[PDB]
Amino acid sequence: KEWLPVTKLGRLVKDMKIKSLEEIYLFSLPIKESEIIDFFLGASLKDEVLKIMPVQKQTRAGQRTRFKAFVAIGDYNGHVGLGVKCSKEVATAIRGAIILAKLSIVPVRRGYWGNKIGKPHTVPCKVTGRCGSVLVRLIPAPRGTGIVSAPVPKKLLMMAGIDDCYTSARGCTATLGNFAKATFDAISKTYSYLTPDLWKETVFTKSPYQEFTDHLVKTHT
Amino acid sequence: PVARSWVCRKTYVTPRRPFEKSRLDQELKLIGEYGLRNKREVWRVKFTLAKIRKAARELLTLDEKDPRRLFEGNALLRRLVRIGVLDEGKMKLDYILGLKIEDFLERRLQTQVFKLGLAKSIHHARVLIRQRHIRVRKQVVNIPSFIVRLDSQKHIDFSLRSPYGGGRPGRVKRKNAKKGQGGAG
Amino acid sequence: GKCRGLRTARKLRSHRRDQKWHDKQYKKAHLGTALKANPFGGASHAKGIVLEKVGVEAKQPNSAIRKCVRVQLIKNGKKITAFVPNDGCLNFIEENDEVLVAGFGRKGHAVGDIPGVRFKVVKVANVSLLALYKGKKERPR
Amino acid sequence: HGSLARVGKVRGQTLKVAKQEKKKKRTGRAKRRMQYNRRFVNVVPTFGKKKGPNANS
RNA sequence: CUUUAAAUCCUUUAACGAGGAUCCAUUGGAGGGCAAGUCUGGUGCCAGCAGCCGCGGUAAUUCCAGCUCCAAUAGCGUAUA
Repeated sequence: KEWLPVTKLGRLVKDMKIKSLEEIYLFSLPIKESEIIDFFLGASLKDEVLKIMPVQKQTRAGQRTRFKAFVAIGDYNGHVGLGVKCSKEVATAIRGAIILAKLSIVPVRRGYWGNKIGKPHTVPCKVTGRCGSVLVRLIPAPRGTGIVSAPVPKKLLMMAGIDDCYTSARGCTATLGNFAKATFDAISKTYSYLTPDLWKETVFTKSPYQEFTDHLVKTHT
Repeated sequence: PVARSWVCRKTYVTPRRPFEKSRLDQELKLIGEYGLRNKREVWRVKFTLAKIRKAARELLTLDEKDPRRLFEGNALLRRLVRIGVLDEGKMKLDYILGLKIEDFLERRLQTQVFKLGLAKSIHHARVLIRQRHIRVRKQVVNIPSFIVRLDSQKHIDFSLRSPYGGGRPGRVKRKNAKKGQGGAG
Repeated sequence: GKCRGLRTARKLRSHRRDQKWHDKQYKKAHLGTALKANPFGGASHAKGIVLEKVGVEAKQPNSAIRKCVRVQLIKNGKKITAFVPNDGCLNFIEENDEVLVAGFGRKGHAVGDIPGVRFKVVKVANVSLLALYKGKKERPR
Repeated sequence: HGSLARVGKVRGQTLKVAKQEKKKKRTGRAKRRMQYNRRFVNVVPTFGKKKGPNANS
């Protein structure tokens, strides 16, 4: 129940010297503890189980089955996530999928459509994703038109925060796991696209490792 | 060869998805907190909002400093000003896309009479409009789907022959009085 | 496509016409042979008369002898088998009755566990089977 | 039994029960509102195992 | 009273005109898509349901009947291009 940090990231964030996970995303640090995100984010984080998939092995003495789960994670303002788990017990698969969804968390930088006023509500460009036969495409949309898609992109994007997006799919979209991973890859490639506002030469701030190595070397070896 | 019209158009559209809990619960909340009768009214308001949004998209996809774009631009802007949805702060072309179902469902006569405090309940307001009591500009309206404009908002009052705001009493009071006078003697 | 130019229209027109003609549903829906083989001839309903009542057996997985009516048409005289919709309505139909025969839902194809028969009966003796099943009217003899 | 080609057996032998009384509805105005407040306001479906409004447990 | 070649249709004003407002609101479904009971009785691969998968072999969440539920609601269901 009680958190005991074992990695350096958890010890530094429980040492109260890291403000947000934004600089973690600048330095692209791997996340290995799920409760660090619990330390950052408040009560705006909920879970939503997608579909329990009954896959099975087969042995000499009959066939043996185990349950494969999915879950969607991500607050309304900012980051998203996804987790896949498969185990014997459905409840342990649910908790494992929740933990793995807390591990893999990426943000999306929303853009505008044409004129710019207020806050961003749509994707900045036309981005695609594919991890199989699925060729899913994101299209920028005007303000307030609502997302239209298959309704599992609808629940994923309402978990995301992008309320205005057109979609286009191609292939065998009956398989939920491949299609969900493909739209996850499409929504995760938002930061991996060069933009005209970002051509200013980046500054290199001092790393938290570079300042707190002397603190961590006396904290935990 | 007859002097006929033959001009008919649809007003409500059916969604492609037959059954889904989200939009059904949303329109159910709209009917429950607005006192509509069926899905036809909310579908009609959604269709009018879709037509306005399509016209706005057709205006924004044109180029700036075009006379037609400016023409239906300030035409549509002044019409939404005259209905009483927008205000005097935001009269720009980029504020028309942020309108919701609430913005057009607020201007219904039933909701306006319920918010005016001249009735008790939302269904009571709907039937009180339906029972031919409340007039606008010395003209009675029995239809609850009356879009109230912004200028004609202080002209809502009971009619001259409405018994609730002065006039001849209806059937029930005179029948009760006649029955009491008959039973007294 | 493959050919891309300015003055490239005839070859692509011929390719579109040939590859549309090689479709199966388009060939079924745009040749007079399928319309000639259709007993209805594009008609939604077609009345007929009853000459016998023979019930056809079921298919391989399930076993239930479902009863059927053979109806001779009036516009063509072809002997086509119909199928009673509800349960116990074979007493409502007799020999040489005024029946109305329509399709079943698969665009003129065999449906379900009944082999060969593709049609059904919606009205017998100028009244529907629904009114006789719910007991709303009475069949006049 | 005996004669296999006999139709209407399940309705030929059955039990016949007459109808009952009937209340007043709201013609769908507050009927679906009662649906809302007896389906989602009072009880909620459990996350993992659903609970319908007609689930007579 | 008005409209109308004269009527009828609408509106207006008289007199009547509802307490279970009997002055009674119908159509297909309730295993999945597809919203909605492992409710209660009946025959138990027979009779049937089902556009697809299938459901029926002596406790059927699908068949036949009563209550409850679910969708549009003066509208709803089926076939054909």
